Amino acid sequence: KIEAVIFDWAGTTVDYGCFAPLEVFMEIFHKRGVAITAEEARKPMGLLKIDHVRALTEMPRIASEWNRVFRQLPTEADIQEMYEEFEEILFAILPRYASPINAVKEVIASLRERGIKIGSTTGYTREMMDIVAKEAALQGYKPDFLVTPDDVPAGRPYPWMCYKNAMELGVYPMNHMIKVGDTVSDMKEGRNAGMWTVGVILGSSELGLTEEEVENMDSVELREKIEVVRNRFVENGAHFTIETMQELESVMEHIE
Amino acid sequence: KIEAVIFDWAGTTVDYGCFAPLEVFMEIFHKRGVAITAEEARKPMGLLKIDHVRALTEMPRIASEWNRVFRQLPTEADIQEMYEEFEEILFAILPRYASPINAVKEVIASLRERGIKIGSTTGYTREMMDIVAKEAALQGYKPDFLVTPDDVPAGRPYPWMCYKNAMELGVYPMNHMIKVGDTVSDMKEGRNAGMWTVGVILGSSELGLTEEEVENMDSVELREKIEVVRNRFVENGAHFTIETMQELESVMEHIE
Ligand SMILES: [Mg+2]
Ligand SMILES: [Mg+2]
Repeated sequence: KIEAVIFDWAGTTVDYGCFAPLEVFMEIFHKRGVAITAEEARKPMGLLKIDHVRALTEMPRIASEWNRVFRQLPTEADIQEMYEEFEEILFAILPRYASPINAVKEVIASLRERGIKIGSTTGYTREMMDIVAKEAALQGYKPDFLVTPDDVPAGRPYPWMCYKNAMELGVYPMNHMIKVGDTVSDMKEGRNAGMWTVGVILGSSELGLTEEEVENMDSVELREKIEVVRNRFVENGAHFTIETMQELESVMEHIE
Repeated sequence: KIEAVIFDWAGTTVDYGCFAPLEVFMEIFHKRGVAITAEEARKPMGLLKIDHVRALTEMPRIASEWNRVFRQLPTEADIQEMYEEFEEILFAILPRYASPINAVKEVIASLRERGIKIGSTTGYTREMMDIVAKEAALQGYKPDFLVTPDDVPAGRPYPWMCYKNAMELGVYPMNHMIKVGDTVSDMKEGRNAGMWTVGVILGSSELGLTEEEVENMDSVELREKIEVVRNRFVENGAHFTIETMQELESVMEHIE
């Protein structure tokens, strides 16, 4: 079994902690006087950027807090406007948060050795990826194929992007594919796609941590946190959790 | 739970017995003083209309009468000339075979009442499906979505055409979908698609009869004749087999 692996981008292979979009989601909302936590603004991470914005205006607190200031819930105009602001800020600093996360490369290197194809589903737009891919390639990492919510009719909770990878790589049986990701969104996407869903933790968005505070964080603590991210993935569709790409192969191994 | 049903065209919903092509081939060869029969025409089943002429070209008996005529043996030219003097003849007589099979119209309505999105895949090229379809619609039959080998890379044996219906009808698990067909290769497409596969028999193709050797074929013979088709099916990978489109809902029911 297993003829192909499909990787999330920002959080699984590139951008540790998935930080590019973070402050921005918070920024646009703060200019309106709403203010949300780095937590909420990271719940629906995985979705098509605009959907991600739309989801933020829909959470009760946010959606309520909003009403308390404008005396009415958020309009398309608003969100549509908020996205336009997001679109240019994120677009400007997007080049930085783009270097591959410490580990992957060797793993892909290994995976391609046993003749395994590498696909790639993502939350960024086509216009965005153009960027993230060039530099990500320049730093070594060029999956065999890339899909975006533009290529298909719908965002990410749907398998749609995955199908296009399978169609492109040329692997028939949906259950001959591993889906590695770092968010709740991916879990579903993998399960809905009918694939083996693996979910990395350290570097993920879930855990949501950099380094000078993971590699410089108190044992228990961190272990206690990994343990919180691990459950979320499992209790959200996920057949296996991992603490990093090094442990991936072994999972494939066990899928026998 | 069964959410969608991908129906095949010729043999399943239109052209009872699938005779559209059978006549064209017998026709193109007739011209070139090379008489071929209904079985030794049917015999090289499925394949790409082009590579079919190719097959028929290698039928010992055909390659022998051919050489008796032109004193050579078919060439890359002849094949082309043939697959070309094929399409035009098809386009010209194809509407006579886009008449919905007695049964199917009345059944689609019933799935429709249950909220089951209707899809379909095929072998006929877009150039042809457009014709066949247009007539079919004009006669009360029109699936929610259509797909031709052209809509995707590789042809039929692969799951690509189902992955695209699913994507368009909007149904998640491939296994919340039933694929109904009238051929061996039709079963493969479903299994590979990873969806419950069903085979319809009296609509021929694998059977090869018409209403005058079915509607009037002797009992002990028709049956002895049916069982063989039912077996070829079960062998090539179908989960179920129904003598008619009617049972289809009893099966969807059994599957639940
Ligand atoms: Mg991520
Ligand atoms: Mg057929």
